[PDB]
Amino acid sequence: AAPTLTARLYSLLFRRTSTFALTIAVGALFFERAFDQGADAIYEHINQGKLWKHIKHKYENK
Amino acid sequence: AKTLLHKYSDIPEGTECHRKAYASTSIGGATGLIVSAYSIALKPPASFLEGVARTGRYTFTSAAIGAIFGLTSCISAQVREKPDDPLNYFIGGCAGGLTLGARTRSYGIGAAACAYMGLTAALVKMGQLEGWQVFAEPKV
Amino acid sequence: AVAASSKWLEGIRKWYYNAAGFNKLGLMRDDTIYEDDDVKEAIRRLPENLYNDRVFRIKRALDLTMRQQILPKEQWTKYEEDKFYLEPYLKEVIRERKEREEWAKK
Amino acid sequence: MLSRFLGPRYRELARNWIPTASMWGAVGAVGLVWATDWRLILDWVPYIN
Amino acid sequence: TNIRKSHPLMKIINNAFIDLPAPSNISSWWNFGSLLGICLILQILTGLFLAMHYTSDTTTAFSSVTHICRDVNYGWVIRYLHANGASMFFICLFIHVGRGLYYGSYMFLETWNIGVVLLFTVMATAFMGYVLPWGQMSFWGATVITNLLSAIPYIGTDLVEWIWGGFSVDKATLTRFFAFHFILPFIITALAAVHLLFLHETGSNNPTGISSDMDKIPFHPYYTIKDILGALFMMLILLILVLFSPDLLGDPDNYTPANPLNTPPHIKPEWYFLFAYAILRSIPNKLGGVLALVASILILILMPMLHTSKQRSMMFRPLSQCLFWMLVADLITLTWIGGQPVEHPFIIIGQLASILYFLIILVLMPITSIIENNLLKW
Amino acid sequence: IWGGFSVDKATLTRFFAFHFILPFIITALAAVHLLFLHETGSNNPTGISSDMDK
Amino acid sequence: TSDTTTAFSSVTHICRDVNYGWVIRYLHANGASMFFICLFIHVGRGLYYGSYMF
Amino acid sequence: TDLELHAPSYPWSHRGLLSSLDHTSIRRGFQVYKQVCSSCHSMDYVAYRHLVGVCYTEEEAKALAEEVEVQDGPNEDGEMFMRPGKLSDYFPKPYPNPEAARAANNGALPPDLSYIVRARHGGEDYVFSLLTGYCEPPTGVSLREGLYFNPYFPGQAIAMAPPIYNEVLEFDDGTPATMSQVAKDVCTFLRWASEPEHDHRKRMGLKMLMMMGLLLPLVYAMKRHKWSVLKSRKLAYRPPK
Amino acid sequence: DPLTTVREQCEQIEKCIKARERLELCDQRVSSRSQTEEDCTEELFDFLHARDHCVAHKLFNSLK
Amino acid sequence: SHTDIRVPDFSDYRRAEVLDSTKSSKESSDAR
Amino acid sequence: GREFGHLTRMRHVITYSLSPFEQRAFPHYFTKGIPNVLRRTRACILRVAPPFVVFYLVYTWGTQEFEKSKRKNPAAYEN
Ligand SMILES: CCCCCCCCCCCCCCCCC[C@@H](O)O[C@H](CO[C@H](O)CCCCCCCCCCCCCCC)COP(=O)(O)OCC[N+](C)(C)C
Ligand code: HEC
Ligand code: HEM
Ligand code: HEM
Repeated sequence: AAPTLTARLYSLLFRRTSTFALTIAVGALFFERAFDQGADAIYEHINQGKLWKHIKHKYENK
Repeated sequence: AKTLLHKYSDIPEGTECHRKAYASTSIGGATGLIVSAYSIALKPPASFLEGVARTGRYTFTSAAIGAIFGLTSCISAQVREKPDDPLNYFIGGCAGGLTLGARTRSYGIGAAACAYMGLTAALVKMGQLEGWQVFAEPKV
Repeated sequence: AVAASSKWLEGIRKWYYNAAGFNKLGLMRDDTIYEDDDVKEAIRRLPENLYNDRVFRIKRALDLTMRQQILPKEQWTKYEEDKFYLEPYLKEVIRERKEREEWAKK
Repeated sequence: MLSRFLGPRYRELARNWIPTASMWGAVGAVGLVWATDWRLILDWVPYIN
Repeated sequence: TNIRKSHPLMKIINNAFIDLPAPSNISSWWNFGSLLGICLILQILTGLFLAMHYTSDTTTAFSSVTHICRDVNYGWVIRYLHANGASMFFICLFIHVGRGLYYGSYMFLETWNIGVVLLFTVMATAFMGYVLPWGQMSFWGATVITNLLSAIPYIGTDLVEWIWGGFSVDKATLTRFFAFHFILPFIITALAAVHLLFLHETGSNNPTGISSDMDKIPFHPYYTIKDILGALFMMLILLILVLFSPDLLGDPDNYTPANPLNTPPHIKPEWYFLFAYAILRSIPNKLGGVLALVASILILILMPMLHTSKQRSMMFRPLSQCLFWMLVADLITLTWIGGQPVEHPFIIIGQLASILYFLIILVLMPITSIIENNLLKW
Repeated sequence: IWGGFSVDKATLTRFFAFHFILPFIITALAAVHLLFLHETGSNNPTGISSDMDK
Repeated sequence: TSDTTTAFSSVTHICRDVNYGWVIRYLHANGASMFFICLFIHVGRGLYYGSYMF
Repeated sequence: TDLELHAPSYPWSHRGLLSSLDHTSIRRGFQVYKQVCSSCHSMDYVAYRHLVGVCYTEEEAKALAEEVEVQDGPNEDGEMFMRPGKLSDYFPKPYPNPEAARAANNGALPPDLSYIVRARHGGEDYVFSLLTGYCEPPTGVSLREGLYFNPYFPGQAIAMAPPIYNEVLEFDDGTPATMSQVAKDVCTFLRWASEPEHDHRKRMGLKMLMMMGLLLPLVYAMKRHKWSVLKSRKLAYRPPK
Repeated sequence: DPLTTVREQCEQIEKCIKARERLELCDQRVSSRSQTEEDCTEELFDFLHARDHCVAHKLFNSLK
Repeated sequence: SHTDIRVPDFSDYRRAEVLDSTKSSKESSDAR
Repeated sequence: GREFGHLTRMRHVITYSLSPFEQRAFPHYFTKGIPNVLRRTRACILRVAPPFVVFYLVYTWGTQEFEKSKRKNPAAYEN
């Protein structure tokens, strides 16, 4: 059958090791921010109200 | 003897799992000797060593069943700490079949034994809770 | 002094034969023995026709355990079938070790 | 097993090499007397102090 | 031309970690020794970052530990990693001894003995580092355990006086232990390198026990990724035991500052020593308790001579393997008996547990090995 | 390296442990240095190889 | 041993309070520059005979 | 030879393996420390640092720190005087010496707050337990006149007089001060003091689990990937004869 | 106070009552004589352990 | 000898995309 | 050395492999292993369980028994 988007994607970045390392780098850069902030907003979301960052309001900006 | 079941009867609750488990092991051993006795009686083993092989089989199996039943029951009592509801025995009931399932090396008989032995035990506990008479006195 | 009871001995040696797992891998009993240097030199004594058979069976079992999957139910060795080929070799190794020692002591 | 050492040639080696064993053992004994300041045997010899 | 075979150092690494021949049928148990090799360096750097604050003074140390747990930037992680991580070290180490004993990799005599000396070394480093944090268990524990050598009719009571550098535990004795504690691990590294160096030139053991010289297989393509996976999963064990169980691993009481004055209720020695300490309860005369204490580790040396069963291993012999599991169970016994506060039933159980702990290998194992040999013309 | 802003107890502690470990790295690299030396042979004052006269 | 506080008091602990402490610290302090007496001379001769052909 | 009473475990909000301590009960328990908890005991390991991020803005942390003032040291002469109260300052010195507390307390020094959770077996739940454990003696058991019998104390009779009582301390929050809820604020605050990094640590710990979960299957997939060649292989033996 | 309320609520259960009567019994075994040796207070412990064993699941049913 | 040797089946181990005997391997090198 | 280039005699034993890329990583990885796991299990549970169960039993044996020598004392010490 016709090559999968993954298939041509091999012929792209994977087969060449430099570009391979490159996509590893950009991939790290995205996985960092996205997963990091995901763990942020989720951890903020689960045991809600235990957080003082939402309880800053008793004492902030008068 | 009735004194032996009377021994097992004073559990109390499920405290000291070993004390109970030894008694259940005793009952299982007794029934194993009886079954072995009639089996030898009605199925003439030929060559007596084979006969003691047979009785060793049944005795050890039933004793094992009683042991594992007793201790799983009391452990469940001392863990769930419910501890009085009938289901508390049922696991052990279900467990017992598996023991029987192991010696027979068959998933089938082990599977059935799990279910029915479980339900029987559950009914027993339920009966201790309800004073079911099984052999009621003539009373009438 | 044992004689009449020997049957039952064989009746548990077989269980003992079952007790070991090598039959489940079907290997020769001789294969199991540890290779100290003298018995190694006894291995050296072996004919190639017998040697490569041993080597191949050993590699088969070595592949199995890597998969952990056991050798197939049909192929499992019988207690009779396992030729104890190494007997002359090792027994002469014993006789010779104890020989040179027997001279060494005097 | 251990019977191999139990031979007249080896017991011979014992009789031959024993005085030497006493020699070296006495040497290390004296070394204990000296380096460790083992005064208990230093006391056996008057010349000390 | 050849690059790995070019440089002689590279020649050495290629004779080893790049492509030493290895048996293929290896399981995780052999991954564990490599896991020890993993833990070691981690403790070293971790202890380095800890060594950037801790003091060996009798007075100022504990305040610096509090400097670690509260002041330092993520250093608390480091603190617990060094502690709990050492705990993990002993974890893997015990499995490893169990393996070498089980698959009979003790047949490599010299390698085995270097393993033994390495073991005593690790024990000492353990004890002294445990003395370091400087707290109630630290103090009274170190005192009590040190006292044991005084069982010697002459020299040992003198010797304790020599370690302490004074009448009692003090900045003398504490700095002493800080320094011994520091010098030993680096020794452990060299003993490790020497240990592997004995291993390479005999060939590795295999799960079968029977030689797999015919089946030797390249290291780099295969076992490297295997051990990487194994280290990553131990990293799971450790990080889950530290980020989710920060404290439980040890003995709270050290959390109290030490007082020569104030005296702790129970002074349970830290858990890896518990079986050893249990043996201190074993018999009357402190002297013989010390003798049996050292003998508990020393006894391993007898085994290669005590070994006589035709296996180089213990997997095709469930018979002797059963005695084995009786012995392991016996270790569990000495463990939990050592954990409890002292009591008479615990005393008798500890007695028979100790007698049987020696006799399984001084009586059962060799002779049953003989009858096992009789059963199949061995 | 200071461990902070000033020249402090933390910093002396740094130099302490560093000084207290670094020489072991030195003995390691030294043994490696001999390991370079081994098969290469030594040298002579003359500057001519004493390959015949070792 | 040292922090900011323990420091020179402890070095002096060596210098007097420790048994033979002056002995050791004096050996060590003069052991350094002597170690260099072996060293820069070894580097010098090394630069000289061309043993860096290795 | 007599047993200590064994405090039953209780289901505190943070004992959930995902669960974190809230800054709330820690704050109110801090109000429990601000006054009644100066009987001392101690907290000297922990300054007004740490208090900033949990509940208090910098100027408010300092504002919190001027409430009481430990001595400034001597300068160029001018020895001993009182600095107004930066957060950098520690909590008040319990006594010029502990021995003074021992004179104040029949020779039994009141322990520092900082490790009392970490050190004691049964921990924070035990500290909440002994606070509320003041049962009366049964007949026939002796007690020292200063002692106030309580089974949770190992010697059964703690020297401490029950600092807690109904309505101990009205909170600035204005929230009601039952001995129970205020004591829960106490030990919650202690557990805070006991483990300052805890709430932060759980976030790091939770994050690591996800990382480990992703890593555990993938790397395993590569092991299968490199060992597949060996697992797959077929071998044969064909004698030349 | 809701604290102790729940304490006595736990004492509603027969376990705390049987432990209560047993408490009074040993306490009077000691009260029986000034010469009495017994540490009946141990039985007070036995009372309290089951008692707070019942409090264990209920004490935080009190939370505001 | 060289004649009677043969390769036993591996299709159960093979990837589905290359599972059949007709298709190009090179077509599947990219996806695989 | 003992490296591959010169080792044990071995002859007309032959290998059949596959390129990793040509084959998927998990060939019936589930269904094949479970009976294997369970058979290994039934194989060695017989030789592993009893030390541990005997240990657990002695554990609660001494704990509960001594506990009965412990909590129960005031009646044991009599009035
Ligand atoms: C000791 C104490 C515990 C240690 C704790 C750490 C635990 C670490 C465990 C993590 C696992 C790491 C896995 C390693 C991944 C790759 C492993 C190797 O098998 O893959 C190789 C492949 O290697 C990788 O592809 C190279 C990726 C390059 C990325 C380098 C990372 C750079 C990090 C630099 C550090 C920055 C921080 C500096 C701070 C000072 C094999 O190549 P191949 O399977 O055939 O496929 C590629 C074939 N090509 C070329 C044709 C495409
Ligand atoms: C009666 C004076 C006093 C009161 C009021 C007081 N403390 Fe105490 N506290 C002590 C003393 C003294 C002890 C230990 C007495 C003993 O162990 O004999 C003690 C014991 C304790 C203990 C347990 C110590 C142990 O060994 O079990 C806790 C917890 C505790 N107090 C909490 C507090 C806290 C926090 C405060 C606020 C400082 C407080 N109580 C008020 C002086 C006091
Ligand atoms: C952390 C320090 C140690 C290291 C680095 C070390 C090397 C480890 C490692 C790496 C292995 C090789 C197997 C493997 O991991 O793949 C094993 C080599 C060996 N070690 Fe140690 N060891 C250490 C402590 C011990 C101890 C205390 C003993 C017990 C006596 C011991 C007995 C062995 C044996 C028998 C081998 C040979 C490997 C084999 O035949 O399987 N080791 N250990
Ligand atoms: C494997 C060998 C080692 C063991 C068994 C050991 C003991 C470990 C352990 C158990 C801790 C104790 C932490 C605690 O009890 O709270 C730490 C004690 C200590 N070790 Fe080592 N150590 C070892 C190697 C090192 C190395 C190489 C360093 C330095 C580079 C080091 C620096 C420390 C410090 C500072 C402590 C005391 C920490 C504290 O007070 O909690 N350790 N390490």
